[PDB]
Amino acid sequence: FTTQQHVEAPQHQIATIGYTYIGAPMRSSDRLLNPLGFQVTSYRADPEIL
Amino acid sequence: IQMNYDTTALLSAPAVQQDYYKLFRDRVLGNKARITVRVRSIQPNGRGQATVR
Repeated sequence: FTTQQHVEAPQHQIATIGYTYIGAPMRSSDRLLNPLGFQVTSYRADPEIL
Repeated sequence: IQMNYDTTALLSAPAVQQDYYKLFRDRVLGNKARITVRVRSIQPNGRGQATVR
């Protein structure tokens, strides 16, 4: 993916995502955002060297 | 290459040093062709482990 600040030159980055799913949540405020239960268990993102 | 060769060995476990030594490139590239290498990005991922692009 890429990212930019508003304009500064855009940067390139790569994320590594460890993940699972915890099933449907049991609150209206959660199910209307993440019904599938997606969950990141590990996350890192480093600059891409072009 | 003599410095890069010795440096690589200096920064390698004997198992790794042997893998490296075996690559000798001295006849294929010799003094007819050369290899240029540049690293774009390195990101560590754990306990003695990293990814180099």
